[PDB]
Amino acid sequence: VLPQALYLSNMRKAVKIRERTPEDIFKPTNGIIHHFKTMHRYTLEMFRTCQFCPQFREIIHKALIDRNIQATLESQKKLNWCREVRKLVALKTNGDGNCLMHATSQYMWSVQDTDLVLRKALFSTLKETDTRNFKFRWQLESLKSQEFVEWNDEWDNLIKMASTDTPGLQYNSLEEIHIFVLCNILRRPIIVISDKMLKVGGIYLPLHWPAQECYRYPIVLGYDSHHFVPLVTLKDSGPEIRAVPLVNRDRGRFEDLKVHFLTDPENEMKEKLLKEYLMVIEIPVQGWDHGTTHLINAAKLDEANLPKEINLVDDYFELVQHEYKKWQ
Amino acid sequence: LPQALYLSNMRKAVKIRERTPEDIFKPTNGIIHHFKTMHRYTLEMFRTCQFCPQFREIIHKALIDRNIQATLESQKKLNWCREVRKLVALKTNGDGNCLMHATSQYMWSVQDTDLVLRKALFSTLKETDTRNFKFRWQLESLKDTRNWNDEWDNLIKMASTDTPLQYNSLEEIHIFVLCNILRRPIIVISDKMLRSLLKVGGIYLPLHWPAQECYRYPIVLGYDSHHFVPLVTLKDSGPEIRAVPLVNRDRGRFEDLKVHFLTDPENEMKEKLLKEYLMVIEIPVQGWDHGTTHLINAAKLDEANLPKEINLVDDYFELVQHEYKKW
Ligand SMILES: [Cl-]
Ligand SMILES: [Cl-]
Ligand SMILES: [Cl-]
Repeated sequence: VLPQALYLSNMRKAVKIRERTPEDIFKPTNGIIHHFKTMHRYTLEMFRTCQFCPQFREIIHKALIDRNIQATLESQKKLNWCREVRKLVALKTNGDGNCLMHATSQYMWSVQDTDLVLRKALFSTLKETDTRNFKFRWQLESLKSQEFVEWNDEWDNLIKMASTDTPGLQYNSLEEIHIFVLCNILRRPIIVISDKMLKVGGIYLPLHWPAQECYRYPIVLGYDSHHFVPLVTLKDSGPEIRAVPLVNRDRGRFEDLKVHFLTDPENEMKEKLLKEYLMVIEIPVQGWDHGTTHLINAAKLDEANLPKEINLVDDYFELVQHEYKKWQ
Repeated sequence: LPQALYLSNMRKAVKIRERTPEDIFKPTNGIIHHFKTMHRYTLEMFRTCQFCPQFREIIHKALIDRNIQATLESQKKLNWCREVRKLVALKTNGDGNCLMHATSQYMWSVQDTDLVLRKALFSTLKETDTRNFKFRWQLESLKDTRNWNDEWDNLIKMASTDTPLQYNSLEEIHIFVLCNILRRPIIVISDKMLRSLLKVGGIYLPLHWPAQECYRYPIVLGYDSHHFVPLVTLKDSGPEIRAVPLVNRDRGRFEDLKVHFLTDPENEMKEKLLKEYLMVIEIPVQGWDHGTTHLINAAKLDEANLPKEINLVDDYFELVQHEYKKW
């Protein structure tokens, strides 16, 4: 009786949201990258389910939450490992090959990229524009691997992969460089939480923009088994800190998340860049010695600001509230 | 495109439903409870001739009960008048509450899935004096040994939300009480054997109110294979007019739709009574006994008035447009 999926909650409002997104894209004449004027500043949060009763939560969780990927990322200690910060939850995402965009769109707007607006914007940048600095940063990162098994064509195909052409799934899968291009279209950092953190895990900064022109709260995604999902903040979950840690525990120490595609001079000042493009806070967490506390960096996460008029989750919630009363 | 109408805006459906029980007025002097404002709303369906057949097909599988539409048209019971706007049958859940689902959709574009209408029928039957309803029903029953009290008790029991199909099926007297709860006539177009070779079909008037206190456009339902659906008017330009005939063809003559549960004096002045509660017009039709045309009575049907704010069909339409432009 609930909606089997989120979008089913108000199919009309979804269409409207989607229809607003192309119009918010500004397309510079002079080669500066096309970018969103306003909508990149939106953030969705998930509503609390604990005040409901078990058979009801199940309905909701089955309907909304990717429980397989949540359990995977949690058991490998990459997701929600830190007791001090608010819980993040994975939302179901279509796994058609366009899931990088479906998850990113959902994180901001509560809809997936089914009209291909984000997908087309990515391809657009990598074909209609020249992309010299992108290719360079990609070469630099590729050559960091201590070994090369014996690449003239590799860049051209990466551009082809971003196309909406059919490959296997409906769309070609995307890779790290596409995430970095995407964060520059959004003027917003993307942080990807995964097991290897094919190395998609880590931090993507909109370096083709001065931080002054960017939104300083990240989009947070989860990645496992070739699949992206958004990892959204669970609402009213104080007193825990609204932030995502910029390190993980690894073999008894804290290890920094990878920052992708930096030049040598940028890499030398990685901490300074992180502090410009995110809101970095230094928080205490328990040590391996129960008698020690450690300070680590974390980045503030945004508060829910997606208005009702364009929020499928609020409508989902009222559906839930109307239904719960019938169950009580 | 969504597979059913309500999947088009689940949030709005709930809003609509949440308004209904608050619109009911419960009197303390014994007068039946009834709707204050929402009984006046009427839904119209949008046209799909502006689309290509493959698309038409998807809209029609989603919205239209084509089985019942085809059955009633093939008997010349539905859409047989050349002068008049087409009516279309919408899909309705067949769970034993379909009388209420179809009535609710006709006015409000949502089904009775909170049981508001069903509960209001059972409430009137169980918790007020129903002496007049019973008397009228006895007269219709008589027009083997009968036990009136046992049978009346059973009809009240059928109205409940008790599982017996998820719910008990309802019959004529329930439609009669319902139209008095809505203060609005209900006209049922039903499947019926050819006279040459049923009883639910006909006109139910809110005779427990003066006509001046009732809405004077009817609710129109179809009935076949024990199932009710709303028959809503199709939006259109001119020149054809919005109406529903009040008689059926019967070979070379016409047969008046049954007017249910009348007392004998009322039945004597039936045409007068129909003109009080409905807007009765005369429409010329081609004759089947000799004679180019004959005038038959028909009732005017309402224009669409269900504001967008509470219209799932508008939202459905806007989805059709978006999804269409893409192809
Ligand atoms: Cl911790
Ligand atoms: Cl450890
Ligand atoms: Cl320690």
